[PDB]
Amino acid sequence: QIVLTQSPAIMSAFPGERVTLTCSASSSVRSSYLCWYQQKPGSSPKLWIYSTSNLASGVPARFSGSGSGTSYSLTISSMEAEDAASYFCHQWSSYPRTFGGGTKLEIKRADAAPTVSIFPPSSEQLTSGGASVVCFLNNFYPKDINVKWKIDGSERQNGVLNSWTDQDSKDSTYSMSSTLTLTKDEYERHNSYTCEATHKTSTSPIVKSFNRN
Amino acid sequence: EVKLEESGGGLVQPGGSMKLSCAASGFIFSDAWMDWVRQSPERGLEWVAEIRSKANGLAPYYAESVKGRFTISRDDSKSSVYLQMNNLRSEDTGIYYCTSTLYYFDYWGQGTTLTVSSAKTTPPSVYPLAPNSMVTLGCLVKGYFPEPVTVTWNSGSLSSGVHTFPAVLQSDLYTLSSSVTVPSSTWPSETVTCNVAHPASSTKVDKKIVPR
Repeated sequence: QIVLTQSPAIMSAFPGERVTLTCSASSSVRSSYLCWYQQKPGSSPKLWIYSTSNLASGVPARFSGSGSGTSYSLTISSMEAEDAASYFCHQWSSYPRTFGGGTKLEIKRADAAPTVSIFPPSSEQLTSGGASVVCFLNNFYPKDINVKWKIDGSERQNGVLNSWTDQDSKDSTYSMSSTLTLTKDEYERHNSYTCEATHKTSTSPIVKSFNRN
Repeated sequence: EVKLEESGGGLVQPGGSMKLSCAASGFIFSDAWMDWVRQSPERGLEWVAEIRSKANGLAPYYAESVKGRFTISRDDSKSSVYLQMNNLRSEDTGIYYCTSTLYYFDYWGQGTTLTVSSAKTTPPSVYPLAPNSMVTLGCLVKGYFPEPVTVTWNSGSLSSGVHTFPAVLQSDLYTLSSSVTVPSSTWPSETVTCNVAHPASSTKVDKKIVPR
């Protein structure tokens, strides 16, 4: 099988910057059967460039493709916000058809502090003997961020589940959700519940708390 | 427009069988090559199977890992393509896209999720998350299996300021959350409701967010 390698897997770029993504084959691939797909999370991959250099319908003119034999590349002339996505190269010159690992393309923007919101357990979940405290850390940049939970001042790390969104296409920010799950008994045994976020935008953490009283 | 409706996904125990169907519309089905592609977090994008048009052999082609287990077929009279899968493995878990190719142009469906596991299907519990020019509300979708669930707000008309987070698996149960940010004059003045669909359990739950 022809194996395609897209290195690096992740790449950051400035607005207006000329970006280039590479795709390397282990053997020769006919240029007619080398294509590129774009994918944004929660949506299917879309044909972006076909036969090495031909833009699909809807793709803006700042995109281009190039290469031959064993080395191909996709190039964006002026990076824009809507261009932040995953890009896969694909070959069907020799079967089986194979994809590259893909390259995550992220755009840079002015640092932004997270909007933090904390939510106590709902009465419905309590009726079932569980208690989840939720913390949303929305619309921040860069993606590097830390969150920690405190129960009555004591740091907690068990029962914590985190989840991160990919870069937003309109404002280029990131978001995060943290859920601390306890038993109803454990939850009723304490008072202060705290979610604090450490981000590159402040020396002191952003703190959101609530008391069961 | 081109439309490819996939079905047949869901939960299956290891070693079992399942058939995926894809009903096509919006183009001359007999002219197009029909393919199945798979996507998973661990294995990435994988071409699974292909069947060409009658004009050039009607020849099927398969990926190495699925040879002898997967069977691809097409019914031009029904504009449908099918993928029969026998003796399924954990590695077969993923999102399966039906695609169609005419000339160099190709089209992908939204996909259907196939999960190979011995765990049991369980419906989600939907909990409201209620608490200054903006206010943030949310829904916690906990304890469901398998993937996926779909989340909208006010039946899709409230799309701005929404963050639906990827699911997290623990103890064979998935949990995700969704947040929405609205002007403070609009809530609780106007209603805010999250809609959670879990097709594997044939469940849909609407939760109106009301203050505490």
